[PDB]
Amino acid sequence: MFEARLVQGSILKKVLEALKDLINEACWDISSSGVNLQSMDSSHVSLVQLTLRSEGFDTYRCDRNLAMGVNLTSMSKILKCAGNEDIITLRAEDNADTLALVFEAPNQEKVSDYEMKLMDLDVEQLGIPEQEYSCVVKMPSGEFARICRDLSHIGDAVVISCAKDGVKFSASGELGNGNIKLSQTSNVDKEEEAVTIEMNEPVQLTFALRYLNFFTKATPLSSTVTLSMSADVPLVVEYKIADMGHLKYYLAPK
Amino acid sequence: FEARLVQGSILKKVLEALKDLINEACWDISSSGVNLQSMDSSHVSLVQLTLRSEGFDTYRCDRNLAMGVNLTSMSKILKCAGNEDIITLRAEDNADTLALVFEAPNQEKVSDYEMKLMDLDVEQLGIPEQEYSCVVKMPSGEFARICRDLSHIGDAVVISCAKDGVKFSASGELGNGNIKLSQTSNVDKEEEAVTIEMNEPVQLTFALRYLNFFTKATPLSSTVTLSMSADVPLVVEYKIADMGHLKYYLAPK
Amino acid sequence: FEARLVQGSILKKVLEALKDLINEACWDISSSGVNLQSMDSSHVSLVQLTLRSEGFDTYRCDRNLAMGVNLTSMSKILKCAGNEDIITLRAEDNADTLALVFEAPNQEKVSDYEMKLMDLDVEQLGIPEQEYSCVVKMPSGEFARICRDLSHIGDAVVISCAKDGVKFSASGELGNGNIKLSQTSNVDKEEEAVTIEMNEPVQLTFALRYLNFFTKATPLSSTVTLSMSADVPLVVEYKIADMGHLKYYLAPK
Amino acid sequence: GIQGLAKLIADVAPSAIRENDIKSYFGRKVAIDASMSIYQFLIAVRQGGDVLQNEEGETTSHLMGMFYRTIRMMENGIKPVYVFDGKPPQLKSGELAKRSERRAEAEKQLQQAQAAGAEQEVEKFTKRLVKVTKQHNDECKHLLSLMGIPYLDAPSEAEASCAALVKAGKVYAAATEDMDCLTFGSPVLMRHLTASEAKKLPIQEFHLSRILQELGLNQEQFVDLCILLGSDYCESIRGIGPKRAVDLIQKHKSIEEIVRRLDPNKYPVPENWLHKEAHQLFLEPEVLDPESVELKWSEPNEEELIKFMCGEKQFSEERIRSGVKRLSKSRQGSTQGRLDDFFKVTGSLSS
DNA sequence: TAAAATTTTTT
DNA sequence: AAAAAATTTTAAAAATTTTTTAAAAAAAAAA
DNA sequence: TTTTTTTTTTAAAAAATTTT
Repeated sequence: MFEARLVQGSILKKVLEALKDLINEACWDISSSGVNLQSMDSSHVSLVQLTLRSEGFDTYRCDRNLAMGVNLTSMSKILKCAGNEDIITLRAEDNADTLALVFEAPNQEKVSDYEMKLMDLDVEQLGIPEQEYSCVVKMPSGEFARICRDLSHIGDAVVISCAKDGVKFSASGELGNGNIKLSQTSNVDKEEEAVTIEMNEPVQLTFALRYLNFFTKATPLSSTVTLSMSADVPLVVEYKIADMGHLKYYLAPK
Repeated sequence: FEARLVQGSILKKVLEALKDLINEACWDISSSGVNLQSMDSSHVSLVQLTLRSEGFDTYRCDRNLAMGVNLTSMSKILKCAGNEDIITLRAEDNADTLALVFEAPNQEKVSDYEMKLMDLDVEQLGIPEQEYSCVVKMPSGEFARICRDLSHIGDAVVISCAKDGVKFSASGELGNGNIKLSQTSNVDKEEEAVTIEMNEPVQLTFALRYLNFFTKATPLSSTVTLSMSADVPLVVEYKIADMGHLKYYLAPK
Repeated sequence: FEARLVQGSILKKVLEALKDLINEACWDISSSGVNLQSMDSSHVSLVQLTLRSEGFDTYRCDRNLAMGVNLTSMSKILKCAGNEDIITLRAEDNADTLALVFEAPNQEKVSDYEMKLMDLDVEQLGIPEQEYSCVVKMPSGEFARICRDLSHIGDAVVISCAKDGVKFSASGELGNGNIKLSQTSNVDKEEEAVTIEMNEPVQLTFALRYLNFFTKATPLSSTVTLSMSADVPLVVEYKIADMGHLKYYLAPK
Repeated sequence: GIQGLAKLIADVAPSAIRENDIKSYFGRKVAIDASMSIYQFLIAVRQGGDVLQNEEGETTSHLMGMFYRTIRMMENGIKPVYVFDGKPPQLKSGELAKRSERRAEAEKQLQQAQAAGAEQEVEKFTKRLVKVTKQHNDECKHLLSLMGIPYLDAPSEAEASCAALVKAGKVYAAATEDMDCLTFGSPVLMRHLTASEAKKLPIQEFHLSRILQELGLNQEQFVDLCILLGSDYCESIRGIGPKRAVDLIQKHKSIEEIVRRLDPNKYPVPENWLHKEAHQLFLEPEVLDPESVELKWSEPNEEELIKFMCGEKQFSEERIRSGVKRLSKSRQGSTQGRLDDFFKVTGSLSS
């Protein structure tokens, strides 16, 4: 009854590699308009918004709205089976408590049908209302990965004393201090290496950095991170898949 | 005894293959070639390694001599060799050591080694060779991939073979995983040469820990000669190119 | 103190070398250049470091000032930088914190880092400029390979030198290792040239954990200047091509 | 020993206290004041208050602790000799009398500590009731006779024989957490030689040559200073601690000149004070001959080790066998040369 | 047998 | 007012298994 | 042709519990 064929199965491999570390269980809210994932993490700090729309998949159809309970370390261990050029055919049924997966190599003649064991769990819906964020930072994704992975060695907290001329990641700890300042790059002519800065008021927020290290495993999905935050609303770390949707993480400040 | 190779990666990959599975075994170095018929330390699988003297560039083993070698230790001394070396084996009849000379191909880093042997008595007379039902020749890294991700699912592979292809079925607490291959002839292409010569179908269960131990041999050959029959131990044959063959036997459940 | 570096990967490789042997040392920073000369925690090995003023992009130093630096903390701060990164080590008047920026060469990511540091008390040994008897040059990756292979067998290397051959002997419970190295006559390159200044044959025994700690400096150069004589500690000199040297001293067994 | 010698050395001569790591000693034969380690190891080994009581009813905590410490000494290359206390003098026995009445006051506090039923108070006062006997000392002597770690018994005090062992040059350093070995005459002391926390706790190496070169003192004026800092045989005068005793040594340079040219009303001399006897005890103690007994280190036999520590106390087998095996592998290796033997010190920057 | 904490005098 | 004390209180452990992070290192895939 | 991550397989701490 549910069918989702995707030709770029590395996107789903990267999504479950991103969400395998902080999500133990989640509800895969599958509707007719696309694939959603309403999940608040295991330690109950960070909220994850994964949206995969209908136009990203090749063959996508749903009978009803599906919300099945998935152990995502089990789904990560069953999405480690696939290849990078491997296509992925999701499947599910009505009366069966089993999510099916079919991996097919296009240049070969190999098919690997995989079934999953689901469980019953309470469905959480925390709809974050959207607004024009006061701090929109469109920065390279590997640079944000570099910033989180090298500020992890200093302290558990990070402050982002951003400005309209450029963003400034700063952290303080018992080892020392560190201040990464990024100028707003315009003479690159690439729109992927440029740190695009759009604001109306500069802000400065104390953030947990182990959670940003858990956030930055989604870096092979996109070459750009859309950092969106404001004074009190949590930081949106948006990973724009180029033709499928967005993966948003939310981080409450310290 | 003097066995001189020309591709040191072959013997280095044989010792990296047999390091995790066998601790100690008897290298029955005969006049025909270097042979190792071994049985598992967990006493489940069986290894019959044959290295004929055609692939050795110099073979001077006059006496039929066999010694017991720690495979972890000798894999460490083969890890002291480079990725591409010239390995000259050396031993004496009175001396209880196996000398190793890894002549590097720049002809400067001639690295002599010596190694103490731990001799033991292992029964090398019960050998299972008979006619098999279905033989499956299919690429080695693909078999390593199938055994590696079915080890993620569970600890049992159910290999069902037919004429149109071979099916690797696994089940566990995580779920049900069926990897179905297809018979492709694949002329002038050895990247996906999945050939199945099937006579009798069979459906039987194994243990994927020993399949992972078997598929750590995969940098030796580009193909795996899978072979099984009805209530017969499965054979994983790693055909080294004109140098020998490494055969892994696994008794099923 | 302000020392702009033309590429900061050199001093990043210096901190990757020093993070495994020294936890606490002081930097003898003068107007003639950055020096470090400190012993081991196990008090076996000394690391002489020299970086003259002629390799930095700019160098100002008003006073011969030394700060006590946690090498693990400065190694974690030097892990923050890239490989084409430009580093200015900054320390002003009464610097409680040593300041670094890592200016990326596209002028896009300027990353300021100040490092809090402690007061130390490190004994500095007065070393002479001894005319060393057997001075052995070799490739650096070859020497790191030799020490890493011989550390599998035993804890002690026996570095023996003939009139034209260098004999890295080692022994242990695994066996007896013997890596022999001749002198080049047909290669005649800069990286790969095993040349020996020859005075008298030496035969000394060194520990291999400290030589494995020494060969974490192998991406700095392609030159290990093994200078040694009879009952005199071994110089392991990673000569950086523009910026001084990194002399590792090792008292023999 | 002395209430505040190490604070005085840290306030006066910070270069005298070296912070050498535990991995720095290979050929250093090390004198260990043994009974201090036996008391220290009978403090901390506790299962909520009861130490290691086996089926017979006698404690074995100091045996197993000194065992695993000794395997840590050979595994780190430190070559220890364990020297036990002898017959203490009468000036020390006044201090043992005040320790005995302190233990009796701890027992009188222990009465309502066990009447209240608090577990922490009864284990704290049982830690204060730790006292070695003759049979525990003989058990430790027999245990060091097993692994071949050499044993010495001083007639008066082990700290004096440790300091004279350093003075004779037979061992490298004395290693004890009291400061009496600097009073008894050792040029080098190793305070806080413990078998754990190598990164957290450096060894406070007290060099008495640096102390005498920083204070401008000879050995005997340092003995009168250590008398004035409140030793176990002689008290302080009246409220004289570190700085006033430093002021009296730096002016008078003799304890006789101190007791004559001080005021009879300002800091008066206590009655029945025996500074000459404690000075003669520090300079010339009853010390056994260091050349009479050799410092040997032999490989032990494993069967007697298993028969003792698994026969007469019924402990584990695999941990003891692995500790003896790594002791034997650490002892059979060749010696490692130290780099300061080949290169002399030109000084220290000290940041 | 050690260190520090808190109140106490000396200057 | 700092300095310099003398009272009072506290504390003394080594290590395998087991459990999580940091980390080399050959082995994946990169420019 | 050595790197960057990636994955892997040991290893560092860091604790509660023991080593009877």
